[PDB]
Amino acid sequence: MQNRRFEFIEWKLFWEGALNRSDLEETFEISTPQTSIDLRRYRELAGDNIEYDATDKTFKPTKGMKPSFLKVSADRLLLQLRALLTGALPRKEIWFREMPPMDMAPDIVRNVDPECLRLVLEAIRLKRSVEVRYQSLTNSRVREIAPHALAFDGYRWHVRAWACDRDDFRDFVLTRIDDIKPGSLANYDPEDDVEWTTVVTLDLRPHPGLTEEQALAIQRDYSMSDGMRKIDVRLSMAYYFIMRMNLDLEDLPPARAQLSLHNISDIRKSISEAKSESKRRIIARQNK
Amino acid sequence: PWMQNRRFEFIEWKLFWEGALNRSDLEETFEISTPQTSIDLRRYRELAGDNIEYDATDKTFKPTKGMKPSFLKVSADRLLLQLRALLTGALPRKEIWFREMPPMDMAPDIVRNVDPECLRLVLEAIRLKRSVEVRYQSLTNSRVREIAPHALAFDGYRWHVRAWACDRDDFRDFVLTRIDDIKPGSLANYDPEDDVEWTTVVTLDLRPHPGLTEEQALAIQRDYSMSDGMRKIDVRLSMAYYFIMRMNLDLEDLPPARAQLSLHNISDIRKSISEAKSESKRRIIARQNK
Repeated sequence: MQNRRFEFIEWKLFWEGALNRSDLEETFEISTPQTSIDLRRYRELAGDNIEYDATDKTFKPTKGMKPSFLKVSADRLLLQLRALLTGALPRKEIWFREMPPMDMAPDIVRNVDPECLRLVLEAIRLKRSVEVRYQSLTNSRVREIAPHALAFDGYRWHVRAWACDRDDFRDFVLTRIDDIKPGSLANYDPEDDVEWTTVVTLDLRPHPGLTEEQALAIQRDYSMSDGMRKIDVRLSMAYYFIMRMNLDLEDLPPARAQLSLHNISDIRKSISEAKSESKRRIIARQNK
Repeated sequence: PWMQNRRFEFIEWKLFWEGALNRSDLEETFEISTPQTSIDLRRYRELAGDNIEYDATDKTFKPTKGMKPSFLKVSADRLLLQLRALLTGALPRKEIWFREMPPMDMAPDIVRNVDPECLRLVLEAIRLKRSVEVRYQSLTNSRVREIAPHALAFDGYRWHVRAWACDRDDFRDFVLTRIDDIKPGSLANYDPEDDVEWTTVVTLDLRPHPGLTEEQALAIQRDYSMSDGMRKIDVRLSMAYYFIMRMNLDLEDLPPARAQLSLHNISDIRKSISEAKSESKRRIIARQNK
């Protein structure tokens, strides 16, 4: 608990440049005696990481500040702000005294039914089916499915499931389930979903039609080393990532793609192999 | 106490989302003694009724009838969003009340590796309303520049700073990862309220792409919770550009199944963008004459 108060001290010193005793009392429900104890024990242990400005009556970081308790990370903080903007993280867990002005891109899909999600979660947990009326892109029909995982593509949640009427694994968009009922026992093993369990590396590069000035900017945004960034992804998610990034669209102007997927052919081939390998495992299990 | 009410929402959350509650769940999650647990289970049954039963086999309490949360505002959207916060590491596992996590995954965030010192100087410039001179690789050239940050914006993939461009005499977005050198500047004479593209919110009128079949259109209407065949979403004009590009609503030759959506008022949004940009520049000039 006290170490958390020292990371807080250092968080205030690093990102906000100043610390009051009242910051600790208000954020951690500690007494002013305890606050004086923590600053002293902190000063004893971090040395001249902290200084007292008698003018502002605040504690300030020294020029030599080396965090000793706090692992400083911009990506963790920026990620933490997003959790606040979506309401997933309450304001009390964000240590800013003053929040920076900010916004994010609205999430469009929402309004998931709790009972739908409850029944889906029960089926996953119990390794059971559910009967669903599912609106696909090709038809509405009643189907029995056995959920095994949840996947978020960046916009929508889908359930990864055994399709009981097809003896294969497929994705079902949660918002496209229009009626849901508890089902029966499905005989399947999730280890047979080779498209789910296989991880592949995406080979992302600047779009070959970019100029050096364009290519240098793209390399910096996506932290490329040696002109590329490798990203491991499940084959099931690689599809969503490829389509979402329009890496399937070959005729796009260079400035909109920014990226190319150098190994897109192997990924497409691997998806086809995963579906075929899955079928072989399914049949071999059903025959045992 | 409000302390206890948090324990009753927890009871109801476990009964609802997991279908079972152990005695150890209250003791482990809230560090309470077995006597206190007996009080809480008793007062819950007294307030929620005997809508619950104890299974000696699983060592769990299970609901008997149909769950009627009285303390917990059940929300799937809150939970799934909370799961997203876990997958990104912004929320620790200890704050998620699942005993066993469902199997899950998400699309990787590619941008990362922001310099912490860069963000510190950016955050300081925003807070003190000062400029910083920055070396920025834009899409058109790399150059050293003075910028006066006023807000941060996340487009869905990358973080950018919305800033006064002290030289271009306009407000613009700067990709955080494209700032390669940064130094503290002075106080800049600018008003964040002059960035009418930041301050203007517009409603996007999103509809299914008209080339979808009815069956395709019905699925798209369901995925994006359209009402009356449309979806309205409020967005800043500055952010509307990124939203349009992210959703490919600018690309007319895309197959309907890849677009899924169309933006019915795209011309008006484009009009609204141009008027705000021109008016912002005019407002800038009235200050520049002072």
